[PDB]
Amino acid sequence: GKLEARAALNQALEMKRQGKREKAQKLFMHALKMDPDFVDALTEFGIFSEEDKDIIQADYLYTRALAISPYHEKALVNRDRALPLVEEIDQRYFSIIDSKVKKVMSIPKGNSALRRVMEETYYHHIYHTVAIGGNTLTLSEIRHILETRYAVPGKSDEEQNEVIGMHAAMKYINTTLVSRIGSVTISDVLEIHRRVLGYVDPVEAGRFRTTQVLVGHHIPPHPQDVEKQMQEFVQWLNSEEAMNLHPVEFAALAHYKLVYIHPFIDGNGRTSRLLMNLILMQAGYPPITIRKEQRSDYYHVLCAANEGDVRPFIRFIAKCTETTLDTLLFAT
Amino acid sequence: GSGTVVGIDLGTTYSCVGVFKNGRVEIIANDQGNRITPSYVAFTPEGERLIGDAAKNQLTSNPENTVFDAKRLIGRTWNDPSVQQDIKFLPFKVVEKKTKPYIQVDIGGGQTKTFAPEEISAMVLTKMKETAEAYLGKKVTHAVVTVPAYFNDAQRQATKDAGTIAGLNVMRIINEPTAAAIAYGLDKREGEKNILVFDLGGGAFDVSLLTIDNGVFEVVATNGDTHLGGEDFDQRVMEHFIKLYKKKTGKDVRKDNRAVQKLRREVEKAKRALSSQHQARIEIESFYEGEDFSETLTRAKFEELNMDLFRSTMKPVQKVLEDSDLKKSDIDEIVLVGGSTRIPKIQQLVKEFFNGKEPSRGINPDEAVAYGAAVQAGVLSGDQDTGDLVLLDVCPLTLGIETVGGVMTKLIPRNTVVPTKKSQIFSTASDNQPTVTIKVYEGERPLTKDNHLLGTFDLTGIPPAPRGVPQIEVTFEIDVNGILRVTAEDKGTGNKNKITITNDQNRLTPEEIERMVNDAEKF
Ligand SMILES: Nc1ncnc2c1ncn2[C@@H]1O[C@H](COP(=O)(O)OP(=O)(O)NP(=O)(O)O)[C@@H](O)[C@H]1O
Ligand SMILES: *CC(=O)NCCc1cn([C@@H]2O[C@H](COP(*)(=O)O)[C@@H](O)[C@H]2O)nn1
Ligand SMILES: [Mg+2]
Ligand SMILES: [Mg+2]
Repeated sequence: GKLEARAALNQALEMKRQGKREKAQKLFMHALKMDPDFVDALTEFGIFSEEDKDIIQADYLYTRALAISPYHEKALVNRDRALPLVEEIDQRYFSIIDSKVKKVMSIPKGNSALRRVMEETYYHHIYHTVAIGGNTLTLSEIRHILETRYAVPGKSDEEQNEVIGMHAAMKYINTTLVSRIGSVTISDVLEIHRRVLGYVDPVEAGRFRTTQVLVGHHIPPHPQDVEKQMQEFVQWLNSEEAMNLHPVEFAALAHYKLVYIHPFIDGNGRTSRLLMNLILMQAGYPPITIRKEQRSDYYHVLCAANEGDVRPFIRFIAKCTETTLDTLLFAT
Repeated sequence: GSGTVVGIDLGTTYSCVGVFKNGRVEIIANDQGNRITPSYVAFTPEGERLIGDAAKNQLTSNPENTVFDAKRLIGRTWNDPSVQQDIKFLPFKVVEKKTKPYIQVDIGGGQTKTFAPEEISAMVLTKMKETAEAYLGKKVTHAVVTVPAYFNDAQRQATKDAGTIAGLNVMRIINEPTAAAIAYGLDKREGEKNILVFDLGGGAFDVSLLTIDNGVFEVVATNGDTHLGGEDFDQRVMEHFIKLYKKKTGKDVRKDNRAVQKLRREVEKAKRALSSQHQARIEIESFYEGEDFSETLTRAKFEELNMDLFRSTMKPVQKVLEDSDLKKSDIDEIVLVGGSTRIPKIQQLVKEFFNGKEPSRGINPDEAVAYGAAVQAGVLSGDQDTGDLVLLDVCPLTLGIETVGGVMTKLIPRNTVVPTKKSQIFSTASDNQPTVTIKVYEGERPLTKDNHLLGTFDLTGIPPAPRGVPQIEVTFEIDVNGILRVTAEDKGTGNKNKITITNDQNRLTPEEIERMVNDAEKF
């Protein structure tokens, strides 16, 4: 009941005054469980979170209270104070990424440690990018198909056609588009999807969808507007506004925007993740890995971006970038 | 509006109603001036329905049409080993209906009606409702009803159904030790204290460890037995004198309901005396075939017949300390509640468990649960003299899913603060599979064969797709009442398809409950 929520909020504030923050945390949580729309509890919980310097959580609670009460004064004031702090937190984390990416590229490429890790990381990227969608092929089975050109008995042809399609897509990007000085065109995007879905679906591979499909509760553009939306997308690519963006933020936005457009029947996620790393590789960054285990988190930040806030998605891509940089620096 | 919300202790053997009104909590006495009413229902051969003191006072002369201890049958199935074992020990007829134990009695005139266990408890709650209505001078529509802390999902839902049939909006089912803790902290504002509540009554047993703090009640760990109490203590004394009477006279009074129930009443009376005396006499004239019964029950003999049960009450105290990662020195006060805690041997075992620490005295152990239910009832009604009472109660049982191999995969662990939500992705095993079946279990054992089955749910409406492709997110929410609600939703992209869930719990449907409500309104 909602009457019980006010009591839990009063005790939460009472326990905060006495320094019993762990108990106040539970009482704040219980208040919001009794009334998820408790404007006072949402606002006071944000103040509580901001005291622990968790400004990202505080801004979420403030915004959640303002969606219910758009003119609530205490939430409006505290959200304004928290907004520069959130930007500083995101800029600080980007600076930590730049400290690690300049350290991994400082060593010469001829090092046997880097080249050995980069070689086995390639099959890791093929493994994680298909297994995050449901592919059951193991890493050793994936390496077996690509290196020996022998099929694996007991494994479906579709899962093997995905791996081989991804291998042809990465080899095309790594040897034609990464070091290319020119801009990115629509024909490049169609050529990557032709490689990705070429062996799974030779009919739809390399062409946009002509029908309006749905992506959950997310509505992609109409089919007659896809090509216009794609032309405006690649126009946002190679743009001075995008170059001024941080490489991680630029590669993350291009990832989501391509998923947002959803130009193909299938292979939209695989194509967007390839475009993400092509951008990172062009900026000197190593290709990052969105691990198979992060499937649910990958869906959550995508769903959060489809519902107004793409910053949790950018932070997710950033955390994936730091994770692969830490494993690269682990070789030394 | 909600009117005046009352607090009702719906016990296995004894019920009690109280209200928080005019800045204080009061226990309300019934029409016979008694602060506590037995959970008894009887039907006279003349056609008169009796509830409470009158129903119990005629048990000996009408044992077949006298219903009691229905709390040991609510929320259970016909194949329950506890149910089948209790049939041999209850003088009234219990038949199977919809795989559930139903009570069949004679209501006079040769006509026999069959009542669900929820309908029997509804009559007891009705007597408690009318007791408060006669005191307040107005109709009572809302209430807070107590349940044992270790009640499972089916037992909790059945108790709420009993209140629905009694014409009550059960605003909250409150666990007994939590209610007892409220009664302990009503007059105290002493900061953070660790309390161990020992609830041993007529039919159930609960042990909870709570962290109290000026109106905040935080249950850290709970554990007990819903089928362990004073009724089992009386049966040990009953079975002792039945064998003794067979040894002296050669008669087997086992099949005589009138003789056995006479012995049960006098055994329960002698047990109460042995809490303050060392010897008690049991006299029953015309006990069997005109032969009188005359024996003496010693406290030492009563403790001897129940020493295994008395010692077993220490295991839940050990489990709540292990789960809470607390030692005996961390407990600030010990609170004994329930009628069976008046037994000197019980108080001795609890005291010796805690190295001689004296329990906290002051609250009547018979009424402590009823006091806290009334205080919580006053809180839910918005009473100007209740305070910011907040209950952070937990679930007693671990909710899990039966995976391949009969493995108990934990979803919501025990002692998890309620309300709580838990979501998990489920998929299909075969191509174009339209239905996925999930089996939920309650218990702490590693294999689901040893745990209690909560229910089997089926997720229908899945569109044709290859195996592993569907992504159904099933959410398991335990509400503030401790009752589970299962929902499913598609999470894959494309057309969001509705996932309908059906279960085999075979509980009382709303159409069956409305029939029982109208059958109760005809009185
Ligand atoms: N002085 C006493 N000595 C021993 N046993 C007693 C005494 N007074 C009451 N009892 C027993 O205590 C029980 C009633 O206590 P109570 O706490 O109301 O249990 P309850 O009503 O059945 N609630 P519950 O058992 O949790 O469902 C009965 O079994 C009584 O026989
Ligand atoms: C809450 C919410 O927005 N959920 C949807 C999240 C989401 C997922 N995608 C991408 O779409 C493809 C699959 O699309 P289906 O219509 O076939 C997949 O790559 C997935 O990552 N976009 N938004
Ligand atoms: Mg009782
Ligand atoms: Mg009890």
